[PDB]
Order: sequence, then C-alpha cells, then structure tokens
Amino acid sequence: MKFTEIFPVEDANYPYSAFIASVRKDVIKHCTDHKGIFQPVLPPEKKVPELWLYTELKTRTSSITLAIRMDNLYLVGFRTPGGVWWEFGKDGDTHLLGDNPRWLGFGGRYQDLIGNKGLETVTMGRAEMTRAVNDLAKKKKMLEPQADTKSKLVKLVVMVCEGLRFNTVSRTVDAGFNSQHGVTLTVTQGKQVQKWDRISKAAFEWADHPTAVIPDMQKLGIKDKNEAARIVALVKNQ
Repeated sequence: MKFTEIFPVEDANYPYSAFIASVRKDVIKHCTDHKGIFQPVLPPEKKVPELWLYTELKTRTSSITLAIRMDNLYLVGFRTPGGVWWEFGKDGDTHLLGDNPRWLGFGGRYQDLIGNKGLETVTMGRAEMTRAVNDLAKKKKMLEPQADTKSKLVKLVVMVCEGLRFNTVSRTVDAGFNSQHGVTLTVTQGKQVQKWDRISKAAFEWADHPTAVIPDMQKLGIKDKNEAARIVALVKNQ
C-alpha cells in the first residue's frame, strides 16, 4: 500500500524512465532477496492481495489512479477524477478493490484486451498515455458502450505494468517516449513479456541449478540466467 509519486504525463520535462525507476524503488521496498536470483523477488501471491501500488497518471486536464497489486505487478482497476473505481472482471466476481467499485465487464489479460493479437500491435508513448488517461477519466458507462477502453487500458498496462517488470520494455518505451510515431515492442520482446511468470520460474530454477538448460527460455531467445537477468527487472515469486 504505497502511493507512487505523480506522473505528469503531458510534461515533457519528466521522463518515463524516472517514473519507472521511482516506482520500482517503492516496490523493491517490499521485495526480498533470494540467494541465486539477480532480481528482487516480489511479495508472494495471495487470493486477496495485501500490498498495493496506487499510481496516479495526470495530464494537463485530467487524471486517473491505477490500482496495481504488487505481488504480481498486475493492473486490477483504476479510479476516475469523479472518484469512481472501475475493476477488471464482471458481475458475480469478487471485488479486490474497495470504495464501491464497478466491474468493467471484461478481464485484464492480453486475452481479454486484444484477443490473439501480438503486443507489437499496441502503440505507446507520451501521447498515447495522455490520450488514454483523458479518455479513461471521462468514463461513466459500465464497460458497456464498448471497449476502445480496452485499447486504452492495454497501452497503460504495457507502459506501466510491463515497464516496471522488464528492463527490455522500460528501455524501449523510454527511448521512444516523445516520438511522433509513438513506440512499440518487437515481436520477440512481446513474446518474452507475455511470458513474465515463466521467465520468473526460470529465475528460481537457475538459482537452484545455475547451469540448467531451459528450452522454455531458449525458445524465447533467452540463453541463460545472465540473459534473463538483464531482461526482467522484477521477478514473480514462485
């Protein structure tokens, strides 16, 4: 339960990297050091999460607050300027968020947000982030209209959640944060990103046996633990 510092989306003076590094510092405070693992391991998963990241993204006209569960770096919902909380999921599910939340009518996986499309299709950057925040901020309907809101959510998910998790994503995004053509991930990066938990299990495995050969990693273009250590910044507890 830490409130990350505010991110002035439109303000080109505040780089994306400084936001990522800041928010990682906050998360790492709740991480542990495992013998044999380069990266700081996140709090262990729970049915009901106890550690939360509340990251506010504010433009020049509006803002929203992201409700990220630390223990798997995973966007659960967001708060609008009007104080309305929207949560991934639907009627009949259990709310993880408090303060009378509303369901978006759809989940928050790369399944539910973009179907079978590749992460390379999601365009990101300062402009995208600005457009997403302003749009999500003017949300009053029950995932119900329709989801160009899914599209705005997947961009934030990758820029924020995946950026915090991978050094690959954070550097790619930052390097193209103020570009006119936006910035996107390579097909390979996207496959690695959708495999975070797997790369994470590999981390543990490479702690047990540094030499171990792991085809689930070879197939993603990750040769060994040294290579995985530079791609993933924070590992999921296993």
